Amino acid sequence: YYVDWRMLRDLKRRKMAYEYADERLRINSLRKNTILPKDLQEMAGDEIAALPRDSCPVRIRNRCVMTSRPRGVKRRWRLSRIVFRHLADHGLLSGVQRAIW
Amino acid sequence: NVQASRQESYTEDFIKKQIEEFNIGKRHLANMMGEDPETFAEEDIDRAIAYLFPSGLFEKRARPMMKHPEHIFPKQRATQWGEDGRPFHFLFYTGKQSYYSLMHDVYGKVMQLEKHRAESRDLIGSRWLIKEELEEMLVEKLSDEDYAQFIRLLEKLLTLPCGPAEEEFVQRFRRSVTIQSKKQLIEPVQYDEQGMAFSTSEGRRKSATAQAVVYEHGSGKIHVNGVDYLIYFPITQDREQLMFPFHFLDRLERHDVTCTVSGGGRSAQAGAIRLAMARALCSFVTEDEVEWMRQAGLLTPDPRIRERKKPGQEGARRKFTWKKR
Amino acid sequence: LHVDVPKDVTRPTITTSDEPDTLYKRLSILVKAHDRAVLDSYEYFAVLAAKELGISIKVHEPPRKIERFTLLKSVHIFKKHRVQYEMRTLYRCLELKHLTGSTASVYLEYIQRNLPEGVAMEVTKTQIQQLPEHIKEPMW
Amino acid sequence: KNRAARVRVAKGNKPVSYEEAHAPHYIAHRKGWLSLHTGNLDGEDHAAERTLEDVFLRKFMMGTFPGCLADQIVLKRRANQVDICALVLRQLPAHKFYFLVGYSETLLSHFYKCPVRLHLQTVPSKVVYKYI
Amino acid sequence: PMRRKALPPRTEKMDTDQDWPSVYPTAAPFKPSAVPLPVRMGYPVKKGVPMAKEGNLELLKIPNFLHLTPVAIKRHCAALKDFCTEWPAALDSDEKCEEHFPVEIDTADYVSSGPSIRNPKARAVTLRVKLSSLNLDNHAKKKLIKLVGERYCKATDVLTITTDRCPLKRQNYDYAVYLLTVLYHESWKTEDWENSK
Amino acid sequence: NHNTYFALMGNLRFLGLYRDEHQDFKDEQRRLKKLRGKGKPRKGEGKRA
Amino acid sequence: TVNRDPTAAPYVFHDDPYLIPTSALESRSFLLAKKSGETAAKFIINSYPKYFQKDIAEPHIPCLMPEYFEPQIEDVSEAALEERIRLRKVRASVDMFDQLLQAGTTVSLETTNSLLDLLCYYGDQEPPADYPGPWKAQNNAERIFALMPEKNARSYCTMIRGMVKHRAYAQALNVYTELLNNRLSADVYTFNALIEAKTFILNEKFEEKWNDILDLLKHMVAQKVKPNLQTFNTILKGLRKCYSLGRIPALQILREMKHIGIEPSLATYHHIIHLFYPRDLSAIKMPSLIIYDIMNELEGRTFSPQDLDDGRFFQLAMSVCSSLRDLELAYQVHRLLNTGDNRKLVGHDPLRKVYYSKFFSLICSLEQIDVTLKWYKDLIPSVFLPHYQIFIGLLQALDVANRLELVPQIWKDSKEYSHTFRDALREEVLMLMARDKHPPELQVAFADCAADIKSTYEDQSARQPAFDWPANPLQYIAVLFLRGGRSQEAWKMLELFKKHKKIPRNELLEEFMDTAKASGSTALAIEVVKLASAFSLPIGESLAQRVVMDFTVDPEQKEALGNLTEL
Amino acid sequence: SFFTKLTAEELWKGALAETGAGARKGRGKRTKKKKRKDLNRGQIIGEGRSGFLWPGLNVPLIKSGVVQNIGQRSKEEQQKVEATMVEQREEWDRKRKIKVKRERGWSGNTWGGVSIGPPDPGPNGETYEDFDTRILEVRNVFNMTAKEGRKKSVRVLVAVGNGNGAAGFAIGKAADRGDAFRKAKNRAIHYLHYIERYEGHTIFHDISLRFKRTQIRMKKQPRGYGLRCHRAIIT
RNA sequence: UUGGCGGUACUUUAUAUCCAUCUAGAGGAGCCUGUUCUAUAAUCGAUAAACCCCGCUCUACCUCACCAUCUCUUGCUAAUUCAGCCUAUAUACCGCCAUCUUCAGCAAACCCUAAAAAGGUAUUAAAGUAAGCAAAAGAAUCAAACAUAAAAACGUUAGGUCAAGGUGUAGCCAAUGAAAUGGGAAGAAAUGGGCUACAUUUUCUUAUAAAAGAACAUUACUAUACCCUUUAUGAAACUAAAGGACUAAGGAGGAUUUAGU
Ligand SMILES: [K+]
Ligand SMILES: [K+]
Ligand SMILES: [Mg+2]
Ligand SMILES: [Mg+2]
Ligand SMILES: [Mg+2]
Ligand SMILES: [Mg+2]
Ligand SMILES: [Mg+2]
Ligand SMILES: [Mg+2]
Ligand SMILES: [Mg+2]
Ligand SMILES: [Mg+2]
Ligand SMILES: [Mg+2]
Ligand SMILES: [Mg+2]
Ligand SMILES: [Mg+2]
Ligand SMILES: [Mg+2]
Ligand SMILES: [Mg+2]
Ligand SMILES: [Mg+2]
Ligand SMILES: [Mg+2]
Ligand SMILES: [Mg+2]
Ligand SMILES: [Mg+2]
Ligand SMILES: [Mg+2]
Repeated sequence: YYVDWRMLRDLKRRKMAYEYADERLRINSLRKNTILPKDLQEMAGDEIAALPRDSCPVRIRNRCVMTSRPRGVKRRWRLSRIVFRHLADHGLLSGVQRAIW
Repeated sequence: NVQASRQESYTEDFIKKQIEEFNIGKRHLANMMGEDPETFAEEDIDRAIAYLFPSGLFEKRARPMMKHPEHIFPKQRATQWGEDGRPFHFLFYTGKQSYYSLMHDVYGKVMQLEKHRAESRDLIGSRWLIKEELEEMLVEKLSDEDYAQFIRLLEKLLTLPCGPAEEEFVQRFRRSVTIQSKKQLIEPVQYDEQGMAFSTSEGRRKSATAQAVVYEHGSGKIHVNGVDYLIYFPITQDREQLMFPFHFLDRLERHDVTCTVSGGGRSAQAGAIRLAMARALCSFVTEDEVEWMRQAGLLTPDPRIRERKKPGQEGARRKFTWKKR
Repeated sequence: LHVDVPKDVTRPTITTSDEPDTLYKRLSILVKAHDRAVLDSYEYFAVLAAKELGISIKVHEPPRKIERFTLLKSVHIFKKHRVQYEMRTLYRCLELKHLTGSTASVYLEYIQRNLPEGVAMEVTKTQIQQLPEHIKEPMW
Repeated sequence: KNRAARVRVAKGNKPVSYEEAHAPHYIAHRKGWLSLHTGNLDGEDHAAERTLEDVFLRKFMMGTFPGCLADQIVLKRRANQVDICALVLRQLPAHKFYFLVGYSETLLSHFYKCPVRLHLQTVPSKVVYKYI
Repeated sequence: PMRRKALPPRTEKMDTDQDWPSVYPTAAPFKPSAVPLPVRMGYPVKKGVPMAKEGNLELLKIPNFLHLTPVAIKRHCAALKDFCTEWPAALDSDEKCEEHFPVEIDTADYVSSGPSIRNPKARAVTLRVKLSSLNLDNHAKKKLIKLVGERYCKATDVLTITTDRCPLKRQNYDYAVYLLTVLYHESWKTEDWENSK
Repeated sequence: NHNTYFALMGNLRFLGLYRDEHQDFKDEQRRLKKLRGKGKPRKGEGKRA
Repeated sequence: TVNRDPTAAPYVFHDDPYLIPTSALESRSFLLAKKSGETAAKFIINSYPKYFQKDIAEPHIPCLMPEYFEPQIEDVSEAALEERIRLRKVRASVDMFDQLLQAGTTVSLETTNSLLDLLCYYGDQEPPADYPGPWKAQNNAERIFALMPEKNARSYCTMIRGMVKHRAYAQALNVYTELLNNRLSADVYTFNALIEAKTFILNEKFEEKWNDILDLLKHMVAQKVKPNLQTFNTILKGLRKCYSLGRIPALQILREMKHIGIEPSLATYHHIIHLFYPRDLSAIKMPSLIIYDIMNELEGRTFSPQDLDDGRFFQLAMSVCSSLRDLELAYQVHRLLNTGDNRKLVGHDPLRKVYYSKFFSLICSLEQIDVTLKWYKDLIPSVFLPHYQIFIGLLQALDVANRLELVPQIWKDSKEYSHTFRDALREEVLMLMARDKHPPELQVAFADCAADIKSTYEDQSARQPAFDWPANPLQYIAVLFLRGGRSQEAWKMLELFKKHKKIPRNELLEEFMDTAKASGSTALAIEVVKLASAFSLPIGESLAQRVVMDFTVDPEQKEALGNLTEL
Repeated sequence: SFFTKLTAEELWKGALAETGAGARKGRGKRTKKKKRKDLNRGQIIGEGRSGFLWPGLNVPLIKSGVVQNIGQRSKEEQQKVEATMVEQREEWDRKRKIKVKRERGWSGNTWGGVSIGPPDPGPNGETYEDFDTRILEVRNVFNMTAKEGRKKSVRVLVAVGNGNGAAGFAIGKAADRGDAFRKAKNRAIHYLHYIERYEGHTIFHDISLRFKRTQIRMKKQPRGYGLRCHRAIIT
């Protein structure tokens, strides 16, 4: 069991983007240039569109791995601000201290 | 019916055992560090403990310690009565037997001097011991009124004719005052390959840092970062700041300075050089002049530096607008 | 042990090869840690260890780095009230010189195996070698 | 008022350990860090994975030694080695601890694919820093 | 069912002339029953002393150096001397090294804590050679300096080739050596279009 | 892998090698709730037909 | 660089006072509990492998991955049979082999031999394992051997070895006869099994039996097969039966071992010692001297595992030293154990504690007390936790060296090793302390030791409903209290003689009276008379008269004393 | 998820709502209030629903000289162990409700006339087991404060006596009733009057007095007359 | 008698603060943004001081919790007449905070009173005493000080948050659960905050903030709007940036009000 159904959908989006990464790279390369005929580029523009929507890598959201919070996350630890503060304020993060200056 | 851990008062047998364990500890710590147990000292102990138990805690009271039990264990007032229950001191029932025993002695001294019957400044540059120091001498806690009364009685003793016994007595309650030397430390005078004399000093203003190299003999040629000072400092106010050290001592056109200022802006770099030149120029002026410079602000580093911004407000002191109601 | 002592302790087999050895002109070891005292103790162990094997060593302290970030103190609203956190990194650089490749492997293993917890190393070997045989002689 | 990791005052009958007594602002001042790895140092990677592993390792030891932990565990990472240092009360028989050590080491070494060792220091009872 | 009783600490049986390296052969956590020292740690309470070693989490939180003592390190390095090889005496100076070994190859290792020993930065290699060390005619040196662009530093006369494109360090190292050979051989070659400069 | 952690620890709780205070708390709240007659209905037999 | 820590338990055991093994039983129990926890984890990992499959370790660690032992090839082919054979499944492989024969599909002779190896080696039984065997005439191994269309030397050889392993000596020899008739050639391993067969079989005449085993050796040269170490070790192990007649044959073998170039291992000497120094040796008057020559031969040599009896050598060598009462030889044997990494061949749990127990007991008997205490601190507890008899030997050594001041210290050590409530040990400690008089300081120290041993009796009495205070401890504890400024306690202990109905000894009774005279307390003197009357001891009347002259008795005391005198 | 699970201490703290604001201000007519329970009370380390048997943890490591191996209880055997645990669990619960009767006072809902035991031992182990304490009044007075508004304290009047002529009384005030009992009980032992009894059963003579506005008229009576007085005077 | 109050007096007083003093702003214009209102088939929460660029260090799909339509019924897990629920109650709570507050008190154990509802000080001293928490000290801003941060008890506002997560009670279980597709509009209307400009201490250009040459009121100053092109990210431009034109309003802002030592 994952934290919630929103984290479950994100996990599937992350696993389907990994499968279609090479494919979406090869097809999209044919479009990001000015050396190939525009007819081929217009056709590659539709082959990429036909791929499943969950393959698109901009539909991935970074969520707290422990609470599935969509916003407030710190990318280095993958935790929300609320969860990070609980581990930091208890001495459980190695080298994290309060900032007094 | 209050249930908290009571004071673990330390008996003499307890502290005695704590001193035997420490004495056996030193022999082990010496054996670990490969040193001779006989010569191993308190300073070596602190060095050994710091290596074997590295701690980076900012507060040093919280770091590992293997100290002699006397330093760590607070020395406590012992039992004030015997097995039969009779207090050892006749002033026991006052509650401040040691404060009142001392006030008994000084009042008896005062009476003999007054009955029995020169300059009183036998000691100068001394202060009366502070309340915290007195409390330690008596091994008990005093109030502010208790301290004030003790001093008034001691002052009365000095007023009266005092034999050498009284002077030694009041001496025990006088702590030597150390008047900090607020005088400049003159720089050395090195010599170049050519043989000319020169002194060097650093200066810091805001984030700028400078390293001046004043020469004893010159025509007033100042070069900043290998450039002239009129070119490097196109602003008049910055050049005026470089003039202040020499103009003050009427030494314009008599020294040749080579500066190296990195960091900060135009004004902070001129100010940093000003201090660096004033500190280097000390080696070539009389001590009366060096004091003249200090009292004109030329030798004091400026502590004013940019303040940090605080979260929840626009600036270091600027606060977000209090929204209308 | 007072009376019971090993007689002929077994020692690892070190066989000298016929391949020439690497020659390191310099070998910079940058240790990093959150604690200054740990670096002081490790610096003492590393300098003492180098001196005992004949290696030439120097030490300096690169400037420390402090990374600060701000977070929201409350779980909901109260924007203006924040909590700030920092991570402090301290550095000690051990610059070794004129090391053969065998001396640099045994030394690095010995000091890397004894690297305390919370300490990260960054070895930067600088090898010196002859010119390529093709480059030595111009050929058209 | 700040509530984070602060054991509050009652009537002077609440035992607190040294770790519990000190609020977050004393971290790096009076009390150190329970976990020591290289993942939060400057220019270092895999902080998220070290932090997630620690969270699990603490819940695992609490359940595997229920009521037998005198204080929070200390995690020490050196190379790929993991070292767990736990103060444990002397409640269980001695042979039971030998079982749980062999079990918890093997299970956590085959779960994270690293050598994991357990270090247990037994105390007669919880150590009380102060009564608050 | 009587409770089990703990034995007295083994520090009591430890002599003051023991072989301490044997007590702590390798890095271990602080064991109050094995460290024969009355060490105390902890910010003391008012009218209190720092906490004792037994049951001290703060002492356990320290990365101690008990296994690494001046007596151990000297005994350790004595064994490790057999491994070391002697630096050639002739190369007593940095300038002497540049004469016989003009090529400097920079490689970096990284040591961190975790299950994976992989760091992306370990593949990068940097070759540094001085053009004076290379046998270059006046024509060749001008051609070498124009091709390399900013890799050449006029002040130091050092050519810097940094290769990280290949996955492994042995490939990146071999590539930089290749780049030097092509640049050197190409510099000597004279092309007809060069006469139009 | 939230599935591996939840499944692995659940299996250990049933083998007696792990104790889940959170689960034991919930398991007893269900027991008491069922006695009170507030237990989960069977699927397809809910209040609405 | 590092050496053994003398004040620490073995590294296996957890380094905590609560978790250190006090006794030898706990040592094995603590390790068995550890092995049990390791097996509980491996069971879970191998039973729920899906949770232990994510690999985050670079480089990859193969030994930290879940194991799979069940065949995953479903199709019935020679390849599938080969998999089962590789996994060592015996019954499943037989079923798939028979199914392959039922279909008639070709099976390679090499593959058919891999099946016989598995069946012959495990004797038709599934491999032993833990989770939640004579040769059978009608078995899969023999059946499959007959079904084999084409036979090779290896096939016969596998049968000969498996039979001998599973105690089928008679059949194995018959199988070998077939191999000779087919004109095939055996290997060294098969010749070693055949030699093991002739020896185990009981032959009426040794001379015939010996000539038979030699015939196997002669056929090893006809077939150009060279012997190995195991071959000679097998012959010597068989010779240990005939101690009297195996001496000359045994030495000849070792000379032939060197000429061939095979190097005798620790096991090879273990067998020669057994054959020359029998444990049940009546003729102890003039023992053999070979043990001295062997140790000289092996002085300074380092040995590695090369046989299955290498561990046995050291335990046997120390035993022979104790029998001969030669402590110089015991040092040579221990000195050999310390060279290189010979320590690894001391033995397992049964033989590790016999070697050191035998060693330390010899030291205490034949070594100076000063050195004896050096060995004591080194070996115990770091090497072995001794049984109580070891301490009785140590205490007796202290008595022979006139150093009884250390007896209290030996007692404190004994309590750590679970001898606190040992009756035999407690009786020895008190006996030696109170056997003779001592200076005042020593008597006071002994009195404190006597008090501690009293608490053990007292606490044991309280816990147990039925408890008996042995008579001798009562006398020793009472005497020590009188001699060591604890006379008041000794008067209370006088009552315990009546509570437990133990007969006070004549010496003890008069000792109490002597102390009473110095004290001058007539009351205390009469107390002794009371106890004498209880047990109707004849001396009690004489003691009562002695009190009359020793002290002035008040008229009230006269009436009270007279009543006791009448009683 | 396994990572959203909290400890028992945190689960009970929240569910009980003891530290909540409402309880502190007494804004609920407490009834049917959750009762805390320890769930680790009867759980043995090594015992699971699956019924596995772990040598060295929940079963003997060695049995009759045989080194045990892992095993599991049968479905019937496990249903028995599970049943036995339920019986122990219920047994504890019934004992929780079981209580020991204490005699009431003048009325069932009043504290007047209730024995609260002897005073506590003195400074040098001076026990007062021969003294009995009785309550004469418990009042909930109020002091208005700016911080707390109406603030409540418990004022207790107690009397003590050894039944042999020595008796005393004191008032104890506190915010908690239990504390007011301790303060008054130990204070009254410091104010012991000695009362003269004629022949050990009555006063020496009639006694009429006025204390403030209270009037008392006592009369000496013969044996067997009994105490015919105000209930406080009887106490 | 205690507390609260007094358009009852008499003394202290606030330190960027109540009045006075000082500087730059808000209030007017154009935009960006929040809220309210209107309004939509179409979230939720915050919403005097202590909400209003607030949860968001962030909404084209996703995010998403909303609306419409279509679809699934053991439906994430080892097992479970179970899974799941952003369904109600922050007036059941934990967790984490706001506020008086850098305010000086809080709580507990004792002792005293011609009774005590409470109160308990006098220093040339008259009933108060000995300890905890806060403050102080200490540590941080890598000499030193100062300063700044941090710290700040117990209570007050049933203050905020069941939508970070968890959880008590009640409710849904072919639906209040799960998944897919397409939508989630609009003002220009009030108001909060911010940005930019209104210019000469200015405008543009080169330099570099030195200096110089031009511009300087009808379009000079002057839009980060609308519109038109190009580029960046993406599958999708509805987004952002860079140019181009096009010009509007703006001529230093009433009552009043914010911040700074
Ligand atoms: K709350
Ligand atoms: K607006
Ligand atoms: Mg949920
Ligand atoms: Mg996104
Ligand atoms: Mg500003
Ligand atoms: Mg009633
Ligand atoms: Mg103001
Ligand atoms: Mg406006
Ligand atoms: Mg609300
Ligand atoms: Mg959307
Ligand atoms: Mg949608
Ligand atoms: Mg919903
Ligand atoms: Mg609320
Ligand atoms: Mg403070
Ligand atoms: Mg509310
Ligand atoms: Mg919820
Ligand atoms: Mg809600
Ligand atoms: Mg300008
Ligand atoms: Mg214009
Ligand atoms: Mg595009």
